[PDB]
Amino acid sequence: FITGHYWVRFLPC
Amino acid sequence: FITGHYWVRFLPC
Amino acid sequence: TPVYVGGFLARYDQSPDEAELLLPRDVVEHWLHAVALPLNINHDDTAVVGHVAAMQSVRDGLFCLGCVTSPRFLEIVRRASEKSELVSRGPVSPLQPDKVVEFLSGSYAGLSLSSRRTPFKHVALCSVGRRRGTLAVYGRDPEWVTQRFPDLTAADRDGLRAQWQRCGSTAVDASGDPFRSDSYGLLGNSVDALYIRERLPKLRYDKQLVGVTEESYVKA
Amino acid sequence: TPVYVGGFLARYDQSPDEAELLLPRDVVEHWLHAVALPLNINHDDTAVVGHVAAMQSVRDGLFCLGCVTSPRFLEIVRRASEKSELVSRGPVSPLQPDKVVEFLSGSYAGLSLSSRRTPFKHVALCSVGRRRGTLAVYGRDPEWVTQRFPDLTAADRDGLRAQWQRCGSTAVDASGDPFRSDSYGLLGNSVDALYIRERLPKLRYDKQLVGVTEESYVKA
Repeated sequence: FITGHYWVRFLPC
Repeated sequence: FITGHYWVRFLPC
Repeated sequence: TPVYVGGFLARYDQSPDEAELLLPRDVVEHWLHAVALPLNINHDDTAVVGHVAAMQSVRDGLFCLGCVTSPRFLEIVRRASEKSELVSRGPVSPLQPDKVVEFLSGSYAGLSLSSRRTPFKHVALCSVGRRRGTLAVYGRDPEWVTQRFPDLTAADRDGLRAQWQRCGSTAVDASGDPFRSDSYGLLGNSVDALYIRERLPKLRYDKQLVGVTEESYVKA
Repeated sequence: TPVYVGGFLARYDQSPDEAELLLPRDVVEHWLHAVALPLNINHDDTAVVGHVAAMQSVRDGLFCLGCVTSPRFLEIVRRASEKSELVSRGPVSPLQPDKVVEFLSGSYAGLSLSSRRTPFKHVALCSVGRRRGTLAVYGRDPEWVTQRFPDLTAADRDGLRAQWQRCGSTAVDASGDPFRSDSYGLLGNSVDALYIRERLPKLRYDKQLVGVTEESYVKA
């Protein structure tokens, strides 16, 4: 996953 | 009292 | 009371620096065709504060309307709100002081989607979004927060209204509290927010772009 | 362990916009002639985290070296530090990760004196000082934090060392914990820190001025 965040950018999938 | 703060500027004396 | 939150998760008229953050109208709309996303704080699985009540692809972007329900979270916000010098100063005329809404407005001013590349995972409240135009607008009335955004058509609002007015399962006769974090976490999150370079111009940029200049609780 | 904090409370080579914040060498030095000041968080009487261990009028300003002692406060900082993405990224080579020091370094980057116009009341840790040059430098060793500031002479350091090495009352055989606040307060304080316009250039300004460019935990 891609986020629109500054710190938590990617996210496991 | 005068502080070097942005939010709490004056202080009772 | 719960608190409602409105804002864009992406904007069609904004081109991100990081090309990975592209999210066009074709892609967003096909994804909305393909049971309600969680609302968390800074993408922490343990910081779910509610759910996305509505999603609508409008002229300018993917707009959403989340609902902040957690008693555990809203109680943290309540206790913290009474210890903010910003919250003490109040909101613009003619709005009533609302310490809870004002604190969230200040603290979690941004929206951040978590998506693929099912395609949408969840939405995070955060200090600022990395995609521009993603200002979070809080308030008690969902009809009211949706009315903060002047460029939404009445066609757009109807589609949104449909979703947040739709009755959930009549089966369970309670409202669960998803929040599995604490004030220590929210405190931990706060440092990071301080180190996002030029947060306030980014927020100012978002504000005028989406025309939130119309009485609001927005602190930027 | 306690954490030590060094930095200027005022600077003689800096002229404030607000003229009320003037604090010249004549005045500072006469005041130091006229039992140890409390260290609090954002000037909250209930957020005393320790005491000012030393004060020295040096070439460029009023320098002080405070001591953060509170187990209740340092325990809040500990739990919060394990929930910061900034703290997770670490410090510059060759320093050891120190989650507690790093969090304070990020969160309370400024110093703020509370003074008249006895003349000094207390010192507050805060996100940024309103007087420029007031960068807070944290660390475990007080000899080490004092060495972060390269323009302090060995004459200056001796005067400082004298004060923090001086033994307190031999009478009470415990160390009291002054902290009478909570993480909710510290969370409440955090919003305000977000709304100080251009905090990070102010902090960058302070850093190079006082020459903290020499391995440090400073996050700005």
